[PDB]
Amino acid sequence: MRLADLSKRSGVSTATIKYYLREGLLPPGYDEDHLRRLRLVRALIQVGKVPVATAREVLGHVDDDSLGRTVRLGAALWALPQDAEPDEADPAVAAARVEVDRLLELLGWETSRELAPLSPVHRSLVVAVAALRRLDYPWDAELMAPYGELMMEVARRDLDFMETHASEAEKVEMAVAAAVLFQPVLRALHRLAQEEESARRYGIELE
Amino acid sequence: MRLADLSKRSGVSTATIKYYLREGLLPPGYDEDHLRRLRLVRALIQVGKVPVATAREVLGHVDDDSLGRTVRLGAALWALPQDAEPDEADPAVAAARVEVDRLLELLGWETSRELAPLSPVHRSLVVAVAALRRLDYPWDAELMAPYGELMMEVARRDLDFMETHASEAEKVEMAVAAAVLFQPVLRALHRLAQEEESARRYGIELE
Repeated sequence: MRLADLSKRSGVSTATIKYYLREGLLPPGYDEDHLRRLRLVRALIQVGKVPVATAREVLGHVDDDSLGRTVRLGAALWALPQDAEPDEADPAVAAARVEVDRLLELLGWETSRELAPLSPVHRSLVVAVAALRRLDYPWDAELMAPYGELMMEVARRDLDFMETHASEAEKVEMAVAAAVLFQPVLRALHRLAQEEESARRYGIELE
Repeated sequence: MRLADLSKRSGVSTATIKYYLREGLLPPGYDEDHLRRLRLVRALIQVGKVPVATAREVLGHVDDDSLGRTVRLGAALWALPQDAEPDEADPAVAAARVEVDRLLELLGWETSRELAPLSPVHRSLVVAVAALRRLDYPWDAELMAPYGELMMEVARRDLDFMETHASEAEKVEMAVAAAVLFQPVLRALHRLAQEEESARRYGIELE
């Protein structure tokens, strides 16, 4: 493939590409892997709202050849924008941590229990649960279990999609993309589902 | 109930309460409805990240006695923070609108099809889908149907929860709270589910 083919197929200006080349986001030359990389960059920036500097670190891990892939994927994923860390001293945070671990135990997400010490995603769940309990909403393991199963089915669908639509993409690249690509549409679907159901149960009309 | 009871039971400083009183967010006096209102205010601000000025408009609709409840609920919900409007001229937006309508048709969300002209939530789905298609991901009605069903089950669970835990809450108040209360924990659960599944399929380890 040529530069023109790369630009026209990616929808990315022939300038922005040269910019990504010198920014390190795109390896120097152009095969289908160069294109897929570009697509990932656009997904990170456009949909993920990820800063260029941050995207550079993420891709750096994706391209790290000094570590095995299992470690690289973790590094790349956790290099993505994350939330603030909680106050472990907060009694609400402690209770939330216990509930979350019981939840992973109930759901059988054993791998997550092992990554838990460093996973910023695990931490965000802990933080979210602590906020609800602080407002006195009894969100515990048993109550979250059904939600977890549902979200797992969503996750399986995201990845099944990636695995087919982008079947030739490098794995780490695929996983990183899936981690930011579907949040906006999933949030929208959930918000609209609540609206639809709220309309059925309580009633919503236009004037 | 007294002022002290109200403050101690709500976890809201006796000052912030007086502030909400003069800000119009809390009706003047204190019954269980005053408490529930306060809880809603805290949920909007703490979890929903809703500005005070915005919360004031939302509650104004909740307390609007010149309109029937079905219209008030819509007004209150859509007064909540929303996303930017799309460029209808964009061919990607047009295609997204068609896909979304086909989706609601497939899912049987007829009420949403009627509120569609003004629903900012409907619009956000349209906007999200257009972004994916712009990146050439074939997200269409048929592909979204399964996700919609899953999210509907999540929605039913949120409301079933509200209906029991806060069974005595005024309906509009309940629906508005449910609309912002569970987004953070649901996002966390989904992100963690993807991480867990990504670990199983591709491999993630700590160093």
